[PDB]
Amino acid sequence: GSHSMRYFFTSVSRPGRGEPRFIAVGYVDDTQFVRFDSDAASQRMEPRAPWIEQEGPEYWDGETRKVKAHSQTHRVDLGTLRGYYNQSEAGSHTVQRMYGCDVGSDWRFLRGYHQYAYDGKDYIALKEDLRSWTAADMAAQTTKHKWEAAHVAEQLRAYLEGTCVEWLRRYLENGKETLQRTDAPKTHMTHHAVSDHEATLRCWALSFYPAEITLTWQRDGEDQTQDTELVETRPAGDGTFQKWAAVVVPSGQEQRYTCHVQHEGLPKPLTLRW
Amino acid sequence: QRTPKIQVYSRHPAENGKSNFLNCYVSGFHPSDIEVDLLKNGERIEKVEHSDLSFSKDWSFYLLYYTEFTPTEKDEYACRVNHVTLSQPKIVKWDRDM
Amino acid sequence: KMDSFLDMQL
Repeated sequence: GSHSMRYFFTSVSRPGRGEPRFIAVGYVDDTQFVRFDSDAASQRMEPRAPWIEQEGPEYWDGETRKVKAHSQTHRVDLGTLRGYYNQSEAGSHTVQRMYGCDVGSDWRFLRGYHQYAYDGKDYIALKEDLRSWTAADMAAQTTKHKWEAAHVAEQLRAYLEGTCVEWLRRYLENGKETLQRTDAPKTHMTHHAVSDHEATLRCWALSFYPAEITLTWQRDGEDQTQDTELVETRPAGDGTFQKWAAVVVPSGQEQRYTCHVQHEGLPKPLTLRW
Repeated sequence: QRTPKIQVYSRHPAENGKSNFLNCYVSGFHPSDIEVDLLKNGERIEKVEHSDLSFSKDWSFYLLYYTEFTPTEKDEYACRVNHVTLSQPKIVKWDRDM
Repeated sequence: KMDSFLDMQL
């Protein structure tokens, strides 16, 4: 089983008055652990998981300083991109940033990322080799030329392959009671009559962790795409996730249909039949 | 300009007379500014909290709005969502079976 | 823990 640590940053300009809105969040897998809201009264990096609260004053001062610094470079970025694109000063724009590392089944480094977006579209991204850049347009090419001359990639590479992996493993251990606990989906099937001739079978998957799951419907041992509906994975609000898959069947033929569930918490795939 | 996907549901299986949590998960949207209200028989619920802003792989945003409630046989719940991509507020009714 | 390298402007 693989693990990841991510940091997401969003900066939305306020042309009418003041400084831009800045929201930063940190994840370990599908568990959020830290936050920063420019509109909050504390103006500090705040804990969002019980296992991170054990970190000392040095950590919280270091993380607050770094996120406040980022809030200011993204304010500058919004101003620099408005100039590159020859945009109006009256409009509100968005700068997004994301970075993080993954550890493989062997528990060592798998891959690292560091990418940006402007108004919801790709701007610049660090490639898989962590040495080169992918620039989407000519405004981004200007950023690439500057970053390659400044040897920025090398500084990001040291973190992604080193410090990022080391701290992800630390968190995974300190929060093992929850972070390394796999919660298999609580499954059941419901039956709803649509008419005297047809019926809806709904296959439920509740209270699971991680979010990654596969729900498939089969008729007489083969996959069925026709007459099915599947909602996207949604959060329950307590840290767990939910999902369902339904199928319209002729009444009296429910037995031919089987729901197959795949999840990391299940040692072998689950088969449900009405 | 991406329009929000909306899902209105309960945290635990909906049972009449038992305390639960009403959720409204909004996702797949851009820009970030969005308005979401949870309704009880057409009226706005004052005590609604939300998750911290985050985004998916395609840069689109997601948020979870929730409130503590006690479902009954007669009371109807819904989620009212407004965004720049919408000309009118989009209301999605809560179904216990979905 | 966040990256301590902060000298990156677009």
